[PDB]
Amino acid sequence: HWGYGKHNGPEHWHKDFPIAKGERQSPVDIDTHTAKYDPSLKPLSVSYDQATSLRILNNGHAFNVEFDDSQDKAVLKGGPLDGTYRLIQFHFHWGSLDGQGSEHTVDKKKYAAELHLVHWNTKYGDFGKAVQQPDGLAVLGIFLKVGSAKPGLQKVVDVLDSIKTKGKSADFTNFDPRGLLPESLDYWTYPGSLTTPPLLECVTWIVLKEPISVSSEQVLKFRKLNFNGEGEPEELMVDNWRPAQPLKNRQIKASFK
Ligand SMILES: [Zn+2]
Repeated sequence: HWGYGKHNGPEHWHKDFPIAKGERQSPVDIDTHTAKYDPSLKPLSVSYDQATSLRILNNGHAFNVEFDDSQDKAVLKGGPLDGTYRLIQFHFHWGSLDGQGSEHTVDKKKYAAELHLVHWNTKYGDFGKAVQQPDGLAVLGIFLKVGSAKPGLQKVVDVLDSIKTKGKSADFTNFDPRGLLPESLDYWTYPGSLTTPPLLECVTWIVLKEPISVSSEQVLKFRKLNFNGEGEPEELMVDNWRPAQPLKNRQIKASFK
């Protein structure tokens, strides 16, 4: 019964998921001055031209746009990664106000929201096996600021009315995730975890330096979603973010000077 409320939020998760207090938890604050430039880091290869979106789902903590990951259709490679990671889903974390919502922070600065494009390492055969491995997942994190609209986001915003409550899904074919990427692929990278239970320490995080901008109307639509099921008391889906966790024995690396 975990969530983001006063009684079941991030500070409680450790009781069911003791790894919450582990050595490689996410998100973290990215201290830009102490991140180390690593000239051996390769450019990222984001290959989304053949992506096949299938569906959008309200799972009670966020909404997931899911992809066909039964073939190498939309993959991430390069950067800090060895091998090929397949896109399975993306989702967002966002705030009740424009000054909070991101999970990662940059020099303690919070963004309005954060996009997570979740990929799994094909050497493990499926997502459920991958999350059990220290190099199982690669998550591309992209910050959202409020400003101009993002045209490439609008098709997501428009279907949200159909998935207002927990457990609702809708067909969501022919969505191109390239429309959510900033111009630059400069990034920070560190080893971490899923930011929701089960909090498994299986993620190579790749956090892009450059945010995307979305409009006030687009983020407002995110905030009209519900954490609850239809016919249950209405609780707006807002502030579905975990705060920064201790860095512990980790160094954040930068692809750029
Ligand atoms: Zn996430």
